Amino acid sequence: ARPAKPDFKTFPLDPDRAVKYVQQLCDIGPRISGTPGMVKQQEVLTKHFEGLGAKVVRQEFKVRQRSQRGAVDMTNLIASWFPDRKARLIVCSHYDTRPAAHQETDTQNWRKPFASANDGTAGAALMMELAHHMKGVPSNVGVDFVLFDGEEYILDPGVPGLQEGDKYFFGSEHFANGYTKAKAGLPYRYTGAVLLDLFAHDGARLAMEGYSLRGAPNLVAELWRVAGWVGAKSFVNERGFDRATDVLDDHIALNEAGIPAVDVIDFDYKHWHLLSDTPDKISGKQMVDVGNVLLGWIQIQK
Ligand SMILES: [Cl-]
Ligand SMILES: [Cl-]
Ligand SMILES: [Cl-]
Ligand SMILES: [Zn+2]
Repeated sequence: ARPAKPDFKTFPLDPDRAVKYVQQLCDIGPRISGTPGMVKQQEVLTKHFEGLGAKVVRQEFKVRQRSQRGAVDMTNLIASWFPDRKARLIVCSHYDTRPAAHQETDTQNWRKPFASANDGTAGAALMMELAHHMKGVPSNVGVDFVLFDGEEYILDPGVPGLQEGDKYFFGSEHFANGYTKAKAGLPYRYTGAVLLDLFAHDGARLAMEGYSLRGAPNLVAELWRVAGWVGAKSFVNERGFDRATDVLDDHIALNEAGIPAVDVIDFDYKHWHLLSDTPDKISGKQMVDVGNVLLGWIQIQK
């Protein structure tokens, strides 16, 4: 041997394989909280992550959704990489699917299966792709892939203005509360989290929403800086979306627990909560770009 910007590289993420994982998860059928499709998804993901070197842990809990009396079983899944680390990052996504495509204006269409391809599913699929590479990634931080159950187990969507409807965010609230309770006894701390939501469509506009900006200014700066360096053109230095300036999502509970957390989202996704939110709406190149931004963010941590 002889001797030969923060140091990081892109990885050979496979865009076709990433889309195939979206298709595979959607081919389960709906993965509504508390259903056999969700159980099947958990098995698929657990086997995939373990086979690529991650340690997989379940966070099992029960809740009562507002419109129901029965309890629903919920399970967050955590696939952990690099255990011997005092600082850990989170890459997260929900993975339950909404019971109905509630943006359909013909309510008969609320009785049809909602595939939710770009909504939770694509984040899980990007984690499946990233898992092929993680054991080859140099990282000064731990990395936990966290899949939240029960983000939108919405059986009653309410009436806009008149009724709030069902509750969101069971899984992220459970995870964040568990961290708050355990933190003083843990040998690590979570120093940042990136939530992936509505991010994988062709030409996505991944803009800056307010809870992310307020909760995690340096995380936003690092992620968008990495995006500039890797050429991920979807990450734009602009505020908000047509649909909303500030977006409630799974990152709220994380920020409230003191974990800076950014939502990587295009809330103007045109197939949001429509039956047309299907795997053909996913861009493999967009998935690869977001994956490379996440891996660059991981690698630049001191
Ligand atoms: Cl390690
Ligand atoms: Cl909706
Ligand atoms: Cl920050
Ligand atoms: Zn949704």
